[PDB]
Amino acid sequence: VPTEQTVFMYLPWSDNLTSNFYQNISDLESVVEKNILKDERIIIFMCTTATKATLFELAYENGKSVHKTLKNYTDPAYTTAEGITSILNDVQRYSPTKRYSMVIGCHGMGWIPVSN
Amino acid sequence: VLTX
Repeated sequence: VPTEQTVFMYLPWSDNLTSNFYQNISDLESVVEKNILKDERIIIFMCTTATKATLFELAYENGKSVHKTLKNYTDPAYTTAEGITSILNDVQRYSPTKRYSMVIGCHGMGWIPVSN
Repeated sequence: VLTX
């Protein structure tokens, strides 16, 4: 019954960092293996293609890390406010906690507008 | 060598 914190790792489509993201997840799993998530959950949204994504939990069970798949997405609208809100509402439904944090992996260009 |  963890209720204190959800760490949400958000990995929208990056074109060419997908493999790097898998290694990021593997690295984070090596921490879950140490049984640190008694009051917290780790929830991950990852685009496996530009149009396909999965939401899953990293948890510690029977002395090991485990991926619990929560749902899949087809054509998620992750570049839109409504799409991001809907994903975050999914995170909250699967993981009701007092606090939330967000880890965002992708290419970055600061404040620069998409439309220039 | 690639960056993000």
